[PDB]
Amino acid sequence: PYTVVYFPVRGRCAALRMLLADQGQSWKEEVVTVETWQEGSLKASCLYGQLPKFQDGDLTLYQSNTILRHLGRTLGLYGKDQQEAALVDMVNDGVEDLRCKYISLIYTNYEAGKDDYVKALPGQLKPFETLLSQNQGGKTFIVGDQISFADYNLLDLLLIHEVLAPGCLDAFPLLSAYVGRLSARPKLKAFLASPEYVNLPINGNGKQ
Amino acid sequence: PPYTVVYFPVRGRCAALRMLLADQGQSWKEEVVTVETWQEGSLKASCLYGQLPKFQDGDLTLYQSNTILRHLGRTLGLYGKDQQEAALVDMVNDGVEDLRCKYISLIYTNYEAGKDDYVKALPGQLKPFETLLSQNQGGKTFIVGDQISFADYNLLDLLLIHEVLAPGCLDAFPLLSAYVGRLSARPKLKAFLASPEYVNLPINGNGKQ
Ligand SMILES: N[C@@H](CCC(=O)N[C@@H](CS)C(=O)NCC(=O)O)C(=O)O
Ligand SMILES: N[C@@H](CCC(=O)N[C@@H](CS)C(=O)NCC(=O)O)C(=O)O
Ligand SMILES: O=[N+]([O-])c1ccc(SCCCCCCO)c2nonc12
Ligand SMILES: O=[N+]([O-])c1ccc(SCCCCCCO)c2nonc12
Repeated sequence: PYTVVYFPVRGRCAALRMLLADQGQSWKEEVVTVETWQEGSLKASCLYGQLPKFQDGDLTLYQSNTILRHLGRTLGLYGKDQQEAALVDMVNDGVEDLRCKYISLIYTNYEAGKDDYVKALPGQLKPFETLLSQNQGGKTFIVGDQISFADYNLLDLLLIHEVLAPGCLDAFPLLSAYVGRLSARPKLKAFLASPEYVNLPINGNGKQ
Repeated sequence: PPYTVVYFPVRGRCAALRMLLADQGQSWKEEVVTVETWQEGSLKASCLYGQLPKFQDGDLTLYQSNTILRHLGRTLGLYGKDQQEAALVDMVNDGVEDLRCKYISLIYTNYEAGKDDYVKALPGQLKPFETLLSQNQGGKTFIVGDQISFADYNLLDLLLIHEVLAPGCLDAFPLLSAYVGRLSARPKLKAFLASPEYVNLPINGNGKQ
């Protein structure tokens, strides 16, 4: 039914994989090594010359957030109504903004930039704590009282930041509890513990 | 009006959503924030991610330019005819966003030193949208399907600002060129694009374009 085409890294597929696993969906992983990519043929066929590429039957998609939104739309993980859908997008766009900064650090400026990045991190995380505080005291999900694709993306963002800056959630009780709660969902817990996840590096350059 | 746009006195990340509203004949209010007012700090501190645009739809307050686009897309029926088309609309918009981020980085962080390399790389960055047009009714309608979507307005803005940056950049892309001409000629949009409301704002906030 579903196929994920990507490099052997967590990266921009981590959240959509968590979503699929937690939702009890089956999918095929099509692994593309850097050597295979460097040949050029698959890259030339990709819409924006990049991975992930995703297949849902005869539908082929590119763009990690398009894949998330598609799964959210088709699986009912996109809020209860239009108002919640907009809030879901607002969270996801915020997650994407911080992910872009994280990626820039990892791949272009790790040694020289890490200190300033970590110093700035609390101010980058506080909006998500605020979002939780304004939704049922943070006891459920990031938007409303059902899970959305933005929860999986935010969860991944938080997990990778815990590796980059251990203790970065200690000042944020709602985010800390939210990470624990979501990570304990049975199917997700099983996936996060699986070698499929654990034995992939977070990024492609050995930095985290 | 039920809609309010809160932004700096520039086109920037509100240009597409304004084009959308104008072309759809929807009324809205502009609340202008000067750099002076912004530097005071109170509005900024109240913004979810410390940034503008801020958007109000009745008592619904939104941040994030693409969130605003998607919201208006949903509520005004500019988000495809079915679930498959909606995904394709997202795929276009995400591509537009990726290039817009590169454009913004050039404008604000590296204009003089980076422009030549950027313009050299531009055809490769525009080609995917030409490809999308070529695979949809010979490029004679919209970017996805046979009705306009929020992605059309965002793509259109992206193309317009790149024509200012790199005049003639669409000479290599007949479908994109015709597409810009066609959408820009839509009566309400044409009127808006010619109006002081649009013309008298700079594209960006630093005087570069
Ligand atoms: N906006 C894209 C970015 C994807 C991207 O940056 N792809 C990287 C891997 S995560 C890639 O394919 N790099 C190989 C290349 O550019 O040649 C998304 O969200 O999917
Ligand atoms: N991801 C945001 C980016 C918004 C953004 O970069 N805002 C700029 C203006 S376009 C800003 O508010 N800068 C002022 C500041 O950061 O203090 C969006 O798409 O709305
Ligand atoms: O999000 N990324 O920028 C990103 C994700 C995953 C990877 S894994 C390896 C991909 C292949 C290398 C790039 C093409 O020679 C990245 N390598 O460089 N940037 C990467
Ligand atoms: O998309 N942008 O990076 C962007 C948009 C609009 C503007 S307009 C002026 C905003 C005020 C900047 C704050 C100065 O203390 C930008 N100025 O710097 N980056 C800007």
